[PDB]
Amino acid sequence: SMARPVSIGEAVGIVAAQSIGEPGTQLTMRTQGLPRVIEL
Amino acid sequence: MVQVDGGRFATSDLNDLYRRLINRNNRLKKLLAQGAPEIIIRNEKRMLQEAVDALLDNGRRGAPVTNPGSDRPLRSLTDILSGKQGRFRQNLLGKRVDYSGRSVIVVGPQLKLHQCGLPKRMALELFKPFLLKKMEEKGIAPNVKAARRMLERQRDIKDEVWDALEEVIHGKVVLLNRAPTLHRLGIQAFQPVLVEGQSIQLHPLVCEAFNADFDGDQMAVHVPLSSFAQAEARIQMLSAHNLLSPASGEPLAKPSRDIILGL
Amino acid sequence: AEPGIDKLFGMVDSKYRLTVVVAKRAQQLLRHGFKNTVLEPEERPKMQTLEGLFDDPNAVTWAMKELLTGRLVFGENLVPEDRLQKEMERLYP
Amino acid sequence: LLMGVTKSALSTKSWLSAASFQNTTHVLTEAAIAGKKDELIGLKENVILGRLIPAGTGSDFVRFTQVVDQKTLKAIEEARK
Amino acid sequence: KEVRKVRIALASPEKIRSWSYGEVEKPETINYRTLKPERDGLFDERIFGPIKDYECACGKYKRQRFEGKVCERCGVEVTKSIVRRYRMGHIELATPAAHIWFVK
Amino acid sequence: STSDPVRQYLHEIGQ
Amino acid sequence: MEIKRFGRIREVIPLPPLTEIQVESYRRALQADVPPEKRENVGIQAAFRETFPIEEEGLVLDFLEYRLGEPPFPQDECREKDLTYQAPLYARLQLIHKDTGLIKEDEVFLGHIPLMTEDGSFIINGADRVIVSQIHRSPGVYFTPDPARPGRYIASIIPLPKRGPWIDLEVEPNGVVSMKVNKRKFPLVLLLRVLGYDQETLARELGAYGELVQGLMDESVFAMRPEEALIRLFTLLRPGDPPKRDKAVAYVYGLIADPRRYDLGEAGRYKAEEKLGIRLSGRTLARFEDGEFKDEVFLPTLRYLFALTAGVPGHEVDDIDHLGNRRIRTVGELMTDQFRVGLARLARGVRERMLMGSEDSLTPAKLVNSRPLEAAIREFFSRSQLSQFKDETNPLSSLRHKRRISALGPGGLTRERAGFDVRDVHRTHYGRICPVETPEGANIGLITSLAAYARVDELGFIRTPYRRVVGGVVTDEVVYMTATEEDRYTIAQANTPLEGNRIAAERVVARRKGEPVIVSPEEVEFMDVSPKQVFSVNTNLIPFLEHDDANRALMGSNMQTQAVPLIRAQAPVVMTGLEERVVRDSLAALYAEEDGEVAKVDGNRIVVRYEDGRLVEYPLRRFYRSNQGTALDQRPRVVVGQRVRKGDLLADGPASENGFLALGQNVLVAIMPFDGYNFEDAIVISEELLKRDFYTSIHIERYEIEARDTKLGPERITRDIPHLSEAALRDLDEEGVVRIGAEVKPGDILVGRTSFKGESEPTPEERLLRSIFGEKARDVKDTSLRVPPGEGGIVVRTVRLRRGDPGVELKPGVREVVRVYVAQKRKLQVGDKLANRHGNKGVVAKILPVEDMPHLPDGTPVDVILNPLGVPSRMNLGQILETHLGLAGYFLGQRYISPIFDGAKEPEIKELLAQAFEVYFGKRKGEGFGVDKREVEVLRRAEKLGLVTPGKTPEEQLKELFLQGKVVLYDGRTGEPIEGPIVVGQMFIMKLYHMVEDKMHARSTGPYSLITQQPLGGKAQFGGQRFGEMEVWALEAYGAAHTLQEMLTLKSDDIEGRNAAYEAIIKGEDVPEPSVPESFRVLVKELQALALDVQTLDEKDNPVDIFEGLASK
Amino acid sequence: YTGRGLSFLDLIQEGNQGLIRAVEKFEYKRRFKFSTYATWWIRQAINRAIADQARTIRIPVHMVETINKLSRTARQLQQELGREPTYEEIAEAMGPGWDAKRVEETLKIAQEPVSLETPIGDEKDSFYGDFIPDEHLPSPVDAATQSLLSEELEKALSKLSEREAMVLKLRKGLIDGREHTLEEVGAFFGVTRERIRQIENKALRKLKYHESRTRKLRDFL
DNA sequence: CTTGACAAAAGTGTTAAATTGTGCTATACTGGGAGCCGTCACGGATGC
DNA sequence: GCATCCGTGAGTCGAGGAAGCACAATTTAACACTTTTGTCAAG
Ligand SMILES: [Mg+2]
Ligand SMILES: [Zn+2]
Repeated sequence: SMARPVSIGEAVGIVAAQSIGEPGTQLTMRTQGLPRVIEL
Repeated sequence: MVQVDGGRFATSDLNDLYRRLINRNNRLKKLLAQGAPEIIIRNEKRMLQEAVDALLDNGRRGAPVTNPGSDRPLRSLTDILSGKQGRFRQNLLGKRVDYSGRSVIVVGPQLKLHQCGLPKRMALELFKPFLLKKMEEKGIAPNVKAARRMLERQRDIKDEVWDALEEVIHGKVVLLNRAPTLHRLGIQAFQPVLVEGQSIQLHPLVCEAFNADFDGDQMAVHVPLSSFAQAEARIQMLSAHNLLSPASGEPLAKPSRDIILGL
Repeated sequence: AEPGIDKLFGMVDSKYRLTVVVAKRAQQLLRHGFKNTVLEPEERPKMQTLEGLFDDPNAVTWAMKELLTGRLVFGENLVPEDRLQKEMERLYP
Repeated sequence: LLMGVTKSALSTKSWLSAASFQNTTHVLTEAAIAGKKDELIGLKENVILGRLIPAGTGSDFVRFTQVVDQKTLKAIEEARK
Repeated sequence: KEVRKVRIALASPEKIRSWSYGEVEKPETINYRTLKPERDGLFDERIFGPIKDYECACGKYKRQRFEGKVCERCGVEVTKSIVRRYRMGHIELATPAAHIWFVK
Repeated sequence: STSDPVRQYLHEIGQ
Repeated sequence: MEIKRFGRIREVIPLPPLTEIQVESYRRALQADVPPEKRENVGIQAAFRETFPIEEEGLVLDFLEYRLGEPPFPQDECREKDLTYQAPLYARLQLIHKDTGLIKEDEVFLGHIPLMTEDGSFIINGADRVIVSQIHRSPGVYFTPDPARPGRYIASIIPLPKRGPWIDLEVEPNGVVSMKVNKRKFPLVLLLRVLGYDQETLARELGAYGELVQGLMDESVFAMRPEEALIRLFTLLRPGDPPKRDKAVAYVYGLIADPRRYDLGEAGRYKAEEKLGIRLSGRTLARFEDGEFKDEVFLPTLRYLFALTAGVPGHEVDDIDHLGNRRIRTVGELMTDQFRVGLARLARGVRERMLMGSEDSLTPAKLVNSRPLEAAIREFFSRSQLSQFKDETNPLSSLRHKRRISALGPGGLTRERAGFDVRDVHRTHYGRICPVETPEGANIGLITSLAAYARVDELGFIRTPYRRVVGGVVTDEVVYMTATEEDRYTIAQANTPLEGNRIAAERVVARRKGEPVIVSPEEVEFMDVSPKQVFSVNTNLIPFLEHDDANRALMGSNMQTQAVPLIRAQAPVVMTGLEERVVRDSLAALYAEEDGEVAKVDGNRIVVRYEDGRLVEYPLRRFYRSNQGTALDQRPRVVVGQRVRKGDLLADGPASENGFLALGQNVLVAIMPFDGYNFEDAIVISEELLKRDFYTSIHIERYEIEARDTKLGPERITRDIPHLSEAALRDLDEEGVVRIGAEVKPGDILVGRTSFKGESEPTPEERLLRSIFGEKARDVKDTSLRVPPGEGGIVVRTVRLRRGDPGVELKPGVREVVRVYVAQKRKLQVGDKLANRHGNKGVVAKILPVEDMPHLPDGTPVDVILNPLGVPSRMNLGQILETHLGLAGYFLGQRYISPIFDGAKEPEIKELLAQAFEVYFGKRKGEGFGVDKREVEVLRRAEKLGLVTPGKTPEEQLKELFLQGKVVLYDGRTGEPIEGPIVVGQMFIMKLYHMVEDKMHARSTGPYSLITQQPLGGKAQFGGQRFGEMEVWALEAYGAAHTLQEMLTLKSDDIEGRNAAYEAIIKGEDVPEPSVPESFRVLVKELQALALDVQTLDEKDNPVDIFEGLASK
Repeated sequence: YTGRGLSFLDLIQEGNQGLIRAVEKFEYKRRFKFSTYATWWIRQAINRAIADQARTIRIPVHMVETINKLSRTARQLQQELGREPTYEEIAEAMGPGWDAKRVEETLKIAQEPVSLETPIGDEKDSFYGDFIPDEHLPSPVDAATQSLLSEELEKALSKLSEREAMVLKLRKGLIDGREHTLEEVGAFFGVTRERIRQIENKALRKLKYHESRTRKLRDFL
């Protein structure tokens, strides 16, 4: 978000979860799409 | 077991579950004092065990205990703590908060990236404790209690109350929130601009981060109170400070539909 | 954006240390009625009122401006907390 | 060993964070029998107790920073040395 | 001191009795006519505390001066009514009953 | 019936 | 303003009564007007005949007839007094002593049956309600393929809901056929042997298929007697009960043979005979007669299952979502089911009352306790999921609500247990269920609308009309047929060209079992009546629907139900033709019964002198508040002495203009970006709309307050409120209620009420204060009703109900109730939501002055500016086509009717635009004006954009633009033209029910919850905003630890923290540090209530008391 | 007896207690069979159990009998008038000592409490408890005005003498929390009852003069 | 500051209603009643 | 290995708020009286 080395004390775990799950609704659902991600 | 505004009594399901266990416990003591046959005692002990089970976890073993006259299961201790409506997820991981508002959002094209349009009547209620102090500081009201009476009636509000409100919010920011909050950009801090009307004005460049459009959407408003909360919001959560995406590092506040078309 | 936010972010190793410094300085300014400011009379933040220009009441605004000047010292274990408050009370009753 | 996100979260060392996820009866029953003690390491446990989360401005790395001006600093150093 | 850890463990019958301020012996909640808590019931003031601050059931003590006192006429402690959110009773079972969590 | 308290009681009194 | 109509399709039949699904179903159930002897065995008559006679086995209670009386109060009184509009139900019953042979008959009052109003709704406790029709699986015998094992099928026998168990017939891998009932499986041979079936019979009947019969010929039980088999079966079905023949037979008879417990239904019995090719005597799986069990449907069901497995040509599996297998339960059937349920409870008490107490001296009145019957009826109309608060925002809203079909409700699916199959559009939906009108969200596909021409038949199956085609010529004979019957024919399309009545096209587009095909005129057997029958009433109101993507048409039809009535509502410039019938069928307007003359016209009533001479006076509903708060009033449209024919309009209802549905205004629209105020669906409007009162609506709010009897004393409604000045009591009358006609703002008193203060010693500080000022404390306090924040208006009505009033059934302890009605006239403002019929919706973001709006060269400013960027992604081009026809209509002064899929086309729209240009530009030429310099600059750009032909004159090029729907538009701020021609036209836009006035809410502090002490939720409760889990994550991701801690403790449930925080702020100090939240303390006590020792420790593991020592003994 | 508030097994155990009582009192000399005499005790035990355990708020047995009789009378009148009887009709049918007011009070007595967990709406995510405010604990606004008043009263009491302030604070319960009397106040100070009354009155007059000259304490009233 | 009348202002003590708790009915009666029913994922545990 | 069973899980804000009587035992109410308390004028 700042294009600079991460600062100590950042909750990178929460950021990672929100980054992965935010585009979750854009994955096709109709082994592929969101079901593939969930299984992995 | 509370008395409602109409005089009627409302009680929780735990009282009914406690009464059943107490009634069965007392009856078992009477049967034991009478020297009742083993068949009767076994039935009473089996009922006492079931009554304890329903109190702790209703419906886990056997048919759920329901209040006579209805088929809705009684809410036991386990139901209170578990589930999406339990204590954890409903009352501990999230809460309802004071100093919060809500309204419809419209687009403010004249705003700066760090500004939002906050209705005056929303800001009057949101910043009421601060406004009362400023009203007393000025000659508008003699004390905080007199100032609060002035604001209770709409026709009692003078034109200097709006000048005082403009001073209260100077430099402060508010949090704008849109559900669902998919990522941390679903909450951003803006410096409010008191506006006439009843809808919140949102800067065009932040609509993509909020996933907001202007077809009827609504946002919530939150007021950080202390200096720490105001410092964090102004430094870390300010919209003008979060321009890149935390997920990919690409710009997230950038030209959009009409801006792209004109350029 | 906040004025001089880029410079402020460059003065600390962690962006959250800047918030702690700003938030603590703002509390100091409020607790002493802005009489302990390191800002000169012509540097004090101002707000435009109907009567006229008055000192900014926002202490977080004051702290950010003071931090940019470079006249403030921040760090860990600079002085004992109890002694710091005692001295600041004496200097600015 | 490889396990999914659901099983990895439920087998965490903090019962407060696991009990607030799912399988509350199972999490609480095993924690109580073992007498588990929660050290309040992650974010969910501190949120439940209303404590300052150990991240951001609440992290120990930046939480104890002090700010002081030149005049007071010289007085303290001068008034002591 | 500051809370740094939270521990969870089984409660023995001895510990459960140490928590309780009295045994709930009747299934009565309140009086249908006067609407006051019933003695020995699930809302007893002699167990869970007064319904209003510094005021016993019999109305003989009505000020904080008699703080930490127990009325001899009614047996209700003269203290804050907020203790009614924290004070627990107990039911003494005629026979033991298993905890369903450790069974099912 | 082990699951049904009523059926279990009736069986016992029928003995 | 002349109306021009488009289209070639000639509709042979008109739309059926739009509410007949409600009105006709309830008539059949009640049969209130049919003579008792002529009543058929349907409705509640069948319920009476099924439960009676009630025999003790020797007193017999017999039912002879029933009757319904006149309702105690009229519909208007029920609404005012919070009553239910119902009729008393009496049953004429006779008690017969089998021993003596003596008959006593008397009429017993059974209770009250709610009455359906003329429009098809109910008044329950003073509120209008609608019973939504339910779609469910039809009863019958079904054959589906086994998914686990390919090539194997399962036979399912399904009765009416809650009228018997589901039966499963399967061929196990061992070859033994297993029958599953109530989750218990057993061999069908045992039941088959119970029904008196021999080894030889099964060989003769089911032995011609292969080895399957060999799997059903186990002689271990065939030699067993039917009595022993029944005992053997009874042991399997219920293990443990003492096996006894009387108990064994009673269990089997009550399971598959008791008509009072198993009900295959009239539809299920019809479906079974159609599929199995048999004739069922009754509606039960088997008959018990002559002391023996007789098979009815088990053998025929097994025969089909075997032949289906064997592979005979004429047997096939069933599609369970096929609309010939799914039926509709209407209000009449849903009510009758609850009538039968409660009537069975009434019989149960009768049996348990006729075996105890004065056996000889018993009468029907003494035996019958109708409370169970009334309770079942009131429960259905009050707490049923299908009994819903009526939607009456406008006339269309209520019409749509009565034609809705719900798959949910008691006896239906679950909102989270429904798969894609139940939510999909089935091929049999064509002409029966609208494919577009459905709720987008979690209920998509679970709530649907009846198609316009569809009608539900006697058995509950939707049918649609088709035109009979014989020898290639379409006849006017219309046939209503179900999906099962429709599958047998080749059905052509309504747009098939006809030369009179003969199909002219050599190639005809048709359907065969839903599959489109191309056939010859001689292969066509039926024809569609019209394209309207494929869509619902809402969807049929969208012009140019074939040009709109279905995803937006779903929005377009749903938003028409949310439009608010306007004081200056207008019918759309472009209409589809259904606007008049919607108003006619909603019963909101007033029409002449027959030819006559208007005798008196007034704002309150109309008197008409009919030809027969009788005078009829029609009161007009004036400023009536609907369920949604919108004002509904009828405005007379006739003058004294005017002659009216039968069916002529007498007065418009809400949202109608001369009998046409008028859900909005017709405004001049420019499609262009405007300075970012059009951004992302936002709309820019002119101030001229507000000046002439377009989009102005009337809304009414009702406030109620009660004076109750209390232990401390009775609450009083009075003008003498303590500690109040004369300013705050200025508008209250002597009675203590606000005067009618006063304007009330937030914080104003509506009704003055004082309640006796509870006996409590005051605090010493307040006790000194009183001593200092010498004021004695009063015994009563202010508890009056005030205007909530953000509300107010004009007091139009006050209603006062007092105990003992005729028809006023107040709750015990309530002395009286006061209701105040406050009306307010709402103008369009920023944040209000506007929409058109094509799914384009947005909120007003900017209101411009008239001199800032873009204007035509003649000086006409546009009214609304719409962003073109909303069209390309949505693909709803019907709004562009509507705008083009609106531009032509604007200058020609005419309106248009273009039916969906048969209406205005671009060639016809362009010929209208050519005429409109002559009036639009020819007027200028006569006035003495040529071509503007600014138009010449635009025409130069246009030819570079390829919009106009080079080398033509400016007038010809201006006409070329006009035929494209584009004009040269000037900017009101600069006076310079927009650099490109703009699409300007006339569009019909609606003001929706979503208003920012009702949604803006703010709170600092207020009410808190009981247990958790957290703020309440909801604007009505003055509650705070929910800061859920996902919001907490966002603060955690930001690193805002202190911001997060405040919302968790200081602002939600830190009781000491929030008290100190408020005091600190009003003193000018910074908020203090938070403490432990009260929610965590509640959790600890709840974990202790589970016998768990939860202890908070310190760094050294020593206990830390978070209860302040208040719980440490 | 099912469907009247007690479950089937609860009715059986209560009946068993009557059966135990019947064996204690049954007399075989009378030649009556056991069931004829036992059926009285079994029914009596079950009925008394319903009257004592069927309601969350227990109503005495005699009051339960009155409620049952009133329901019977209304039901009979309702089936005879073809409508719901009014309290006047019910009171007339009940007999002497009954009026419309008593019929209404008895019906108000017989109202069972509603559950705090009853769902509202089609989706079960809202309950009655979510709409009931807590009115016991003081609100943040109420707490602040109490503390603001204490501060102002403390300042106003500063203008008084050293002993005059103590007298008012003792008599009005501003020190120990409970009001003291003239004699008790005199006991602390050793003055007679009459003098304490006059000195307090003068101080109260003093404070009244100060308030009039400032008007900084009238808003709190 | 007392010093004696005074008058409510309150409390103590019986008494009788009014309310509440409890025992008792003697022909013979002897094992309940309501679901019924369209989802799909996973572990994890047992029947072996 | 393997089916079959049970148990747990399935987005977020908002808006919708039916004995009857007898009798004994206990409690509540209404007197009665004395005993403080609060004023008074003095003195
Ligand atoms: Mg939107
Ligand atoms: Zn007491």
